[PDB]
Amino acid sequence: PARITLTYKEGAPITIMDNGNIDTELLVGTLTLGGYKTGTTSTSVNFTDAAGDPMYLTFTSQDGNNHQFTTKVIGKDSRDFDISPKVNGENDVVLATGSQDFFVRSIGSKGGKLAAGKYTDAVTVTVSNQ
Amino acid sequence: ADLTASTTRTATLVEPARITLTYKEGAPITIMDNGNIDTELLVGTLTLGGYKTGTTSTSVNFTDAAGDPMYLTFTSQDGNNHQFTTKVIGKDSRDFDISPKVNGENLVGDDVVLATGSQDFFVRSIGSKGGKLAAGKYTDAVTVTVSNQ
Amino acid sequence: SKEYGVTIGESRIIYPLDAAGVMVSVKNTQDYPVLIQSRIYDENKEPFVVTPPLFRLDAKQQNSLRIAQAGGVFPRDKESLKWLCVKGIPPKDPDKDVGVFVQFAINNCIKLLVRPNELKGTPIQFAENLSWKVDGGKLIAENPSPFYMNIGELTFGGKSIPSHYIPPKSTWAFDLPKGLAGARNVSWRIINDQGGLDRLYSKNVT
Repeated sequence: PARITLTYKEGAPITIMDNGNIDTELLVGTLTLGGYKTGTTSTSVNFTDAAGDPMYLTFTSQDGNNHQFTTKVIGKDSRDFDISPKVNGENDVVLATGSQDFFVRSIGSKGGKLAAGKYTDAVTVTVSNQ
Repeated sequence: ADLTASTTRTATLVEPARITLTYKEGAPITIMDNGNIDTELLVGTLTLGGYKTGTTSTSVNFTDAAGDPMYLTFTSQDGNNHQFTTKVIGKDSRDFDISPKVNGENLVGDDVVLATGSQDFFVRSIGSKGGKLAAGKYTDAVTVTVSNQ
Repeated sequence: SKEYGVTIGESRIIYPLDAAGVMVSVKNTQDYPVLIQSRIYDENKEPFVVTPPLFRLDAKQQNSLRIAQAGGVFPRDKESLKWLCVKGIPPKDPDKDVGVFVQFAINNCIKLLVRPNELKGTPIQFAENLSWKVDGGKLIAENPSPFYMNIGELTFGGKSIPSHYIPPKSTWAFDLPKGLAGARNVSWRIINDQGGLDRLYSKNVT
């Protein structure tokens, strides 16, 4: 019987700019989703977190001062066309056979100057029509 | 129907150490009637930037080859080794005099936190202890070392 | 105006003791080429190799330095502190006046913190454990942890004090500006391993 797996490969450390924000389109990490049924499409995949911001996964500082930044989740099909799974309910392509990489790409600070350090997000994926 | 998994991941954000320096030349220096140069002339204005707030005046050290503690030494280019000295001073937020280290020592004021964003320092003439400065081109090659907190 | 700038990609290096090496990026932010001269100094201001020790970095370009530990012996119950200094060397270049010509060069220096794997946790886990006394006209921080406590903000009686590190299992004495008589609250924040300012802690002096 089918079992969904979600693993992750951290990307490079992210540099905070002089103005306290981060650049866009940095590879923050790679999510690898596996175990879904043949034929599963991207609208059947929904990555969610606590912040629950539609379209974005939010990372939050561990220092109790609540700096955050947002990211988007985009993969690639074998034409190199973008695959946009739902993130907190909002984005349609067939996933690759067996498993699919999804790149977590930086957007920016949610507001204010970011303090260097570690930032976390606990992510859930729900895969429907299985 | 639905299947799920979850994971909690971490991103690492770093603050680099950026340092900049802008130097704005002062006016040319006139030799006076008795052959001395005037003291407290604005030789030039240094603006140090890029550093993180909390960076201190003792963490900044301007050095040169002459290595005279507290002074930068300018030397003629004509083979005669005419020299004069200058000091490097600025103002803190209360308008008190401060200085970075120059050749390893502070001429004036306590250790202070540098102004946020950037800090201006003034290179000001003192004099020559030799006397008798010739007209000419005088140089120094100055390293600014910032020891980041 | 003459302009100079050197950027190092981190503000400190956490060097795991006995690791083969770490990479750090350096960036020439200026419009002319420089020579990048990189040197390590001990904690006193004067085993680790930086490769390359000297190389040309063109305008606006970035390259990587490798910092490698080749042998050497370090204590295992505390961090050790060295300094990596990255200098940007720019290119070189009236019968009555004194014309003045000055060239600068920035030497950007960052802490190289040698950290035994034997230590558990990280500095932000222990930042609260600093304690404070006033003695011989100075404010004294005692750091019982095995980490350098790299203070980035310090306030005593509401007045800023220029920060400095507190060495592991030891102390540091800070000078007091005037008018601090009977002051009680010390608030501080350390700088974390990634260079960010950590959360604020407060206690009264003994």
